[PDB]
Amino acid sequence: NVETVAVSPTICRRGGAWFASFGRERNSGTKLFNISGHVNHPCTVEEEMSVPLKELIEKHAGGVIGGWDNLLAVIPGGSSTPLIPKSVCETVLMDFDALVQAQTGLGTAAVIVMDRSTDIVKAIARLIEFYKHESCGQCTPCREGVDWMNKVMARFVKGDARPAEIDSLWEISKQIEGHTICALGDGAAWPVQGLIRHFRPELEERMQQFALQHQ
Amino acid sequence: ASATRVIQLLRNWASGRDLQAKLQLRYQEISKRTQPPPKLPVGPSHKLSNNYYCTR
Ligand code: SF4
Repeated sequence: NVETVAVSPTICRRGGAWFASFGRERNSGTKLFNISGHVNHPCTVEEEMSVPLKELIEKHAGGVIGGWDNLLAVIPGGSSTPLIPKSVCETVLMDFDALVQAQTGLGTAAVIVMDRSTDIVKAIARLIEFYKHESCGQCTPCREGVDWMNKVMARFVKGDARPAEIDSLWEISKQIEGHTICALGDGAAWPVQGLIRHFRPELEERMQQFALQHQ
Repeated sequence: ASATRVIQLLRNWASGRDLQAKLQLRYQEISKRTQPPPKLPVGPSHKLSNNYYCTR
């Protein structure tokens, strides 16, 4: 990676011990963070490795638009990392191990925040559409399954599905994950898994609204 | 049955039972030859999840 290559001369000049003095053990150094989405001051900043998420957001991004209580979910490490709700983001550290313990993973340390005034399902479906348009199509699991999940999420956004299809989509994501040539399939299955795990009531309520309004 | 009463009593006495109670020729008591459409439910393996064939 560009950052990995760029930090090496400084590591050599200042010594590895100085770089290891930052962060936690197995999580040493400093990281570049990209905060985007629903913050007052989206920005790119370099900060100590195991920084708390809320402290990072408040000190650098100016806070969440409408306050911290207005926060709904955060994508901490780019589109390939599963989302976490506000409760997890309250006391979560920004490093590999602690974010894996949160079932997310650090990824590229790209923080995408979402307040309570936005459609989480629509954003996840947009990410799945991005993965559908970016898959190379070499292997059948990624190609066919990601197209399938794109269609399923498009139906989910309108509520045109039935509640029994949420588990079917979860099983499809399980089938895609770990069975592809590269990690694009994993990076497409994970956002769906996180969205289901943390917002199944939202999907069910959307489906029932569609069911009553269409009879 | 379009049988007169005298013949009815004669056959009842000859056989020794009551025959109009149990007749051997079908009449309007049978079902209609035109029936409403059915629905025919599905089996237990028609689930959308947790339905891997290796487990059944
Ligand atoms: S998983 Fe990777 S290799 Fe397979 S089709 Fe998708 S992008 Fe291509």
